[PDB]
Amino acid sequence: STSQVRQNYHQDSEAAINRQINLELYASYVYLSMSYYFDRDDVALKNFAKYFLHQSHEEREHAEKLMKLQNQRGGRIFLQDIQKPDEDDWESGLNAMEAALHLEKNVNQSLLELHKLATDKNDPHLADFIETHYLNEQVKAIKELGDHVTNLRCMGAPESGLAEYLFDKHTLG
Amino acid sequence: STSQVRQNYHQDSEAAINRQINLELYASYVYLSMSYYFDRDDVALKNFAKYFLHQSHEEREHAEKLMKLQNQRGGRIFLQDIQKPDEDDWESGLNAMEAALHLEKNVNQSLLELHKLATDKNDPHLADFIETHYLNEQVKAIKELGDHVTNLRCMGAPESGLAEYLFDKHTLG
Amino acid sequence: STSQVRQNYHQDSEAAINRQINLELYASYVYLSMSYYFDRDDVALKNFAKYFLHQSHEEREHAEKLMKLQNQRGGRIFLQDIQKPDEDDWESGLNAMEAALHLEKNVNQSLLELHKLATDKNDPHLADFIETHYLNEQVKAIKELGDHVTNLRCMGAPESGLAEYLFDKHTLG
Amino acid sequence: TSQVRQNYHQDSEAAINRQINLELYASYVYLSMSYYFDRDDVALKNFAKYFLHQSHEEREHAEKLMKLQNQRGGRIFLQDIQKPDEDDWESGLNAMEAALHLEKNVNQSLLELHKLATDKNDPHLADFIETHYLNEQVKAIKELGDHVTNLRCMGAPESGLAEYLFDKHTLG
Amino acid sequence: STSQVRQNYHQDSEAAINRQINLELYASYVYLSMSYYFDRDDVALKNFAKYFLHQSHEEREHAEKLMKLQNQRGGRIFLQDIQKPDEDDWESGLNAMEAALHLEKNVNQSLLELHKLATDKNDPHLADFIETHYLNEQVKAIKELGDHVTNLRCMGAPESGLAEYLFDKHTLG
Amino acid sequence: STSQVRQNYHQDSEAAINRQINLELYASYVYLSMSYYFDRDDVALKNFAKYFLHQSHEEREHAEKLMKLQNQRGGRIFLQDIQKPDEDDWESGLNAMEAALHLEKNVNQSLLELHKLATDKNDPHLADFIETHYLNEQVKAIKELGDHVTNLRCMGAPESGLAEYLFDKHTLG
Ligand SMILES: [Ca+2]
Ligand SMILES: [Ca+2]
Ligand SMILES: [Ca+2]
Ligand SMILES: [Ca+2]
Ligand SMILES: [Ca+2]
Ligand SMILES: [Ca+2]
Ligand SMILES: [Ca+2]
Ligand SMILES: [Ca+2]
Ligand SMILES: [Ca+2]
Ligand SMILES: [Ca+2]
Ligand SMILES: [Ca+2]
Ligand SMILES: [Ca+2]
Ligand SMILES: [Fe+3]
Ligand SMILES: [Fe+3]
Ligand SMILES: [Fe+3]
Ligand SMILES: [Fe+3]
Ligand SMILES: [Fe+3]
Ligand SMILES: [Fe+3]
Ligand SMILES: [Fe+3]
Ligand SMILES: [Fe+3]
Ligand SMILES: [Fe+3]
Ligand SMILES: [Fe+3]
Ligand SMILES: [Fe+3]
Ligand SMILES: [Fe+3]
Ligand SMILES: [Fe+3]
Ligand SMILES: [Fe+3]
Ligand SMILES: [Fe+3]
Repeated sequence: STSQVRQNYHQDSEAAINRQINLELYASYVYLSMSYYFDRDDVALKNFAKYFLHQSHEEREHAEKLMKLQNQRGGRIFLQDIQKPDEDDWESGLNAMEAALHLEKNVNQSLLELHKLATDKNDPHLADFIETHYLNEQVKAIKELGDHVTNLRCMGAPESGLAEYLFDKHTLG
Repeated sequence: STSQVRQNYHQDSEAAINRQINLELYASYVYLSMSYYFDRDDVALKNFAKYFLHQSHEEREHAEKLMKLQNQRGGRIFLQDIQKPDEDDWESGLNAMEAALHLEKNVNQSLLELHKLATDKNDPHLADFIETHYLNEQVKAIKELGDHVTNLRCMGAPESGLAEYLFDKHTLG
Repeated sequence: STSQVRQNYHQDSEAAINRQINLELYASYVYLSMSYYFDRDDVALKNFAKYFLHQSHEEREHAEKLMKLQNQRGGRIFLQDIQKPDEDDWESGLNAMEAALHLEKNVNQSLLELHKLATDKNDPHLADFIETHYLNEQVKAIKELGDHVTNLRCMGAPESGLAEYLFDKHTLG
Repeated sequence: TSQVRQNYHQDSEAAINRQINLELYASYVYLSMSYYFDRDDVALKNFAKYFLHQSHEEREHAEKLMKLQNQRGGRIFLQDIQKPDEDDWESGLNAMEAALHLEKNVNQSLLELHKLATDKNDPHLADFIETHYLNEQVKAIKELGDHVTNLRCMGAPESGLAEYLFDKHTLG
Repeated sequence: STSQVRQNYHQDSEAAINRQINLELYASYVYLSMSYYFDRDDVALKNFAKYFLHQSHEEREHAEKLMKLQNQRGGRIFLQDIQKPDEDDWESGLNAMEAALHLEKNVNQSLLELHKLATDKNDPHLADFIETHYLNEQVKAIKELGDHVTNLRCMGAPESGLAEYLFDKHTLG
Repeated sequence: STSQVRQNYHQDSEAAINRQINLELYASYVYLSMSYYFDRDDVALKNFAKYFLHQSHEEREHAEKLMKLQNQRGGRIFLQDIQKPDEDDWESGLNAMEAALHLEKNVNQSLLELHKLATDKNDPHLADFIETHYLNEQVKAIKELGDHVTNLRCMGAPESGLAEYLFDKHTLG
């Protein structure tokens, strides 16, 4: 049928929102895996672990906000499998930060594609939602992950375990 | 290799814990889907939605506790895909409660199998963990879902939309 | 007809839980008898009376908790007559403490048989309920009753009314 | 005989022991009703709470009667507490009706006790019954009649919505 | 003999409890020796010293709790010499942490044997006591000590005295 | 050897300090044994038990203070076995107090020998340490234990169990 509330909401937008919901859930899963990688007795960097757990919970929050948006505009939510991450072992704190930066840039690219779709379908409410609740957050996350990678490399990671210990204490602690 | 902390932790227990982690994540996903089903403009039962969102967040919490346990005993976490739920449309509040009761009983059965495995491998710490943090919680959840189903049927749901409206207000609100 | 919530709960366990409910109600009745025995004008030991009244209300709470457990697991409560205590006159403070020690040890033996039955039926939830709420409380109750009996004997009870008076004041006061 | 006994007939002592057993019986009945409404296939929480409160109240009444027996120098003799007549209380309305009938029976026993007290010229016992039991019983009977009337008027027990709404709005 | 409170308490259990009392006292002695080793003017790692002193006092508390248990169940405490630790010089913070992990795992193995004994003698109160107050505490202590050993090796200890200095400041501080 | 902080600290003094450390640990063990003797269900004098447990912990504190002293002066701690007490059964409160007075006087004799040693080696810091933290404490403890023995004998202990009961309530309580 058609929703009593639906207005100026193109089916391509609805579909892209379902895709973005799955993507946010996937990012949440990736962050959860990294978090509990740093909780291992043979890794044992508890501030890395908590930083990535916080990222996980925020990604789940963004997915729930996209679901709420979908219901707000009168589209229908269709969920798909959440794929396991591409690694079970994240090697080191610097490698985890680099993978997280890569993930965030890929999510940002998919968000930019969704904003271009909203613009092409003349959906100003969807474009504004994407701008206010996602684009700047993505820019901030990417700047922060770049900062962390820069510091970890400059400190001598991943060769120097002292570097990751001290960065876990003084930046992430 | 072998963990410096591992002691009396059988590989079958480690594997069953990885399976249980996936199962808890799956239950979290099921509850999230039901929650946002009741947020639809054509369903619009906001206390059903929030009840199931709370269940979702608690299931994710239990999954994270199982991951922490796995790392505590010196096993290694291996994550798998989180399968999408078996339905996208949950029909009604009573049907959602019935499906949730079914889900909870299946999870309880898998937890009882894990406790029998801990007992058969003479792992008293694992059995006690399962007892203190899971079994009674499962019994309580199942009793509560049975209560809710009983009330919703006695009120005349799902034929009576007034019944689900008033139950959403007075029990779940 | 099978309850919608029943899972891994044996007929024998349900029957034994009904039996234990009746046993706890009986213990509450026995302690109530003892309490108001020490309230008599020709005994007049107010702190013995209060001690046994407190025990009686505690036993009632235990009975109600077992009734709650029975309903949680999907069993059906069936109550029986609460038999009157074996005495109307409890003779002395020392004799009442000794009778309470005997009663508590018999209730403990019943609980141990109940835990054995839960274990033989592979019911970890029921066994953990027993351990958590009853076993240690019984052990401490028995230890305290033994302490009281020892002190009363050492002081010269029951031949010395001065001893029972001073014990009622300084230990139970 | 007790050093405190004065103007306390044997028949009064026996009637008080009977009343102690009766109050304990009512406490048992209310406990059974309470946990009937805690079953997963009934699941009316405020009915359960209400009847549990009544059960504890009747236990308090029994203990007060035992205290009176000791105060007047009589001797307490306990008997078996008979199990309630039902294990399954059918519905909220049926349970309220059974509670009304039970309270009326208990009130009749208390009135016989009071008449016995005045027959034996025991003004202290008659006043004890008046002060602590008669008005409490009349108020309980009135409240239970109110509950029955409202449940019937709402469509109980045929309407499950009626019992659910009464449980929420009156007993909650 | 035979205590007035004794019930379902096997003589093998009483003996094993006496052994475990001595074991906990010995661990408290080992920890006290480590603590004051790090108090030496030629070692002078004050947070290492405090950490091991705290562990010493907690092991003393576990011993006293086992003695309370023994009296509770009606067994009779029989004490034995507390053997001096196997070393006087503990070499370094990393070596002390490694020795502590070894000791904790040996104590855990003995606790697991005691739990197996309790289970084999159908003593659910003793088994539950062991599960409640010792098993999870020992798993947590082993995980923490493993974490510390991992971090110290990672920072370059013991070849790097700066590593132990910084670990004492930032993790044990 | 020879510490960087060592000054005016004779090897005989270092050895005597190690002996005194072991002596204080032994007294702490004797007091712990007395304490839990009075915790038995067939003794059950709870304030006697608390009194002796407090003494146990204070003797442990004296031992730790001597170890701190040893490290302060540049000596090296060498620990020895803590011998089990000479009894397992302490008979009565009066007999325990008498044994405690005997032990305290023996410890005081050793402390006086240590002070004579410090004086003979012209070590005013060690002599002043002994005077400040041990001599008056030992005189006070001996006076108190003598007071308690006098009062217990006076009340008719040990032939009067009422005497020990009342002394536990009114003096140790
Ligand atoms: Ca896949
Ligand atoms: Ca792959
Ligand atoms: Ca790969
Ligand atoms: Ca815009
Ligand atoms: Ca799939
Ligand atoms: Ca499907
Ligand atoms: Ca389907
Ligand atoms: Ca267990
Ligand atoms: Ca009047
Ligand atoms: Ca009047
Ligand atoms: Ca347990
Ligand atoms: Ca001086
Ligand atoms: Fe995101
Ligand atoms: Fe992001
Ligand atoms: Fe769960
Ligand atoms: Fe659950
Ligand atoms: Fe009980
Ligand atoms: Fe009890
Ligand atoms: Fe009444
Ligand atoms: Fe009444
Ligand atoms: Fe309403
Ligand atoms: Fe320990
Ligand atoms: Fe330990
Ligand atoms: Fe420990
Ligand atoms: Fe001392
Ligand atoms: Fe001393
Ligand atoms: Fe002293």
